[PDB]
Amino acid sequence: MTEYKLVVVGAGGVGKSALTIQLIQNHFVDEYDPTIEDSYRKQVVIDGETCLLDILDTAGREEYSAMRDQYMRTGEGFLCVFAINNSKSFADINLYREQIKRVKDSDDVPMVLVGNKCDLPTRTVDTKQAHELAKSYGIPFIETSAKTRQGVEDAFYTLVREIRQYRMK
Amino acid sequence: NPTVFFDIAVDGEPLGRVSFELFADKVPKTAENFRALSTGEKGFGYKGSCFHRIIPGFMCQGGDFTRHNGTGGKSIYGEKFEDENFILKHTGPGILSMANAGPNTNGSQFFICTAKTEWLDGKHVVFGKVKEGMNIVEAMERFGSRNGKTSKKITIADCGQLE
Ligand SMILES: CCn1c(-c2cc(N3CCN(C)CC3)cnc2[C@H](C)OC)c2c3cc(ccc31)-c1csc(n1)C[C@H](NC(=O)[C@H]1C[C@@H]1C)C(=O)N1CCC[C@H](N1)C(=O)OCC(C)(C)C2
Ligand SMILES: Nc1nc2c(ncn2[C@@H]2O[C@H](COP(=O)(O)OP(=O)(O)NP(=O)(O)O)[C@@H](O)[C@H]2O)c(=O)[nH]1
Ligand SMILES: [Mg+2]
Repeated sequence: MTEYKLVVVGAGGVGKSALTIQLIQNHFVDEYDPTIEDSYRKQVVIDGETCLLDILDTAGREEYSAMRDQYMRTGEGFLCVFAINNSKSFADINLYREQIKRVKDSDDVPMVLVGNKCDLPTRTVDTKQAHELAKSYGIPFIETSAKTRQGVEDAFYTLVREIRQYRMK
Repeated sequence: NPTVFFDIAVDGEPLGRVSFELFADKVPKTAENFRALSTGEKGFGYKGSCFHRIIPGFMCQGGDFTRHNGTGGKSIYGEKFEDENFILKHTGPGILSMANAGPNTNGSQFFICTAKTEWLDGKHVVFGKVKEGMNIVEAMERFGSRNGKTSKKITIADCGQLE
């Protein structure tokens, strides 16, 4: 069974843990519970093949940005998460992508752009802006709600597909 | 300055007592919060709560007596209170300081440093230090881990104020 090392990154509070816990534990808790770091393992079937996902949930803390490099070296694909009601988090995406590119010394790193919190009515990042950013990176864009589960499996599975295509070459 | 104690237990078995000097002379509101939470005199407080995050090389954090999962706790003034001052620094092992969710969000959660943590200076209010029982805090470290999850339940079996 093929293993995929996924890493969830993005600014503090965008919903990285809520997305990961929804995938792993199938529930959502509306609490401020900032992450230190957590690793999870889950077996799934994607496009008819058994996959073992190793998922690293990371802290979104600019004051510890130097601590990211070690997990960027090890990770194989990155879920780059912003919140649709937080324009700063959307700008912070580029900092994470640039850091991944520099640490991994490549423009070809498997990544998916995730716009989370799409259950909230007051959106400040429009879908056109997010689609154009993902297009400029050459990566998929997926809208999610960790609260309702909308798009959650799609986001993680799409990232696996990006890694699978990368390994084919 | 008042002194308070915690009797620490590991999966319900006694480990020992840690006592703290609370710097009421420099941070009176913050010292008073910890003192009253240690006695339980407001009807709630630290007794029975656990250390939910122990990271060897850094600190032991606890104080969530409301949700018992690291997200809760409350002060004696309301859910949260302001940063009183940042006069004192995280100079080394034994420093007692407030956890928070950003500026002006002190509740009941606190941490005890097991090393110098100078990057926390100006962000967390230091308000006391271990007086007796630093050996106990050192012994607590082996029940932690890199991300802080504990391998046994580390609890404040009893706590209060000393004469
Ligand atoms: C990058 C990985 N990381 C790291 C980190 C940092 C380093 N170095 C930094 C300094 N240089 C000089 C050397 C290398 C090395 N190794 C790691 C860890 C072991 O790598 C896994 C930390 C950290 C903190 C948070 C998130 C990620 C984090 C975080 C997440 S919530 C937080 N901080 C603040 C925390 N609020 C709460 O709990 C709120 C919820 C309640 C109400 C809080 O008031 N306190 C008290 C003070 C200590 C702090 N908790 C805490 O636990 O700090 C852990 C520590 C290890 C000290 C720092
Ligand atoms: N409405 C709504 N709230 C969400 C959603 N995802 C997360 N939240 C909320 O947003 C807050 C932050 O979520 P969390 O997953 O802890 O964020 P994080 O990106 O892991 N933060 P950190 O980097 O500090 O670990 C929490 O209150 C959580 O309940 C979502 O899809 N919808
Ligand atoms: Mg998180």
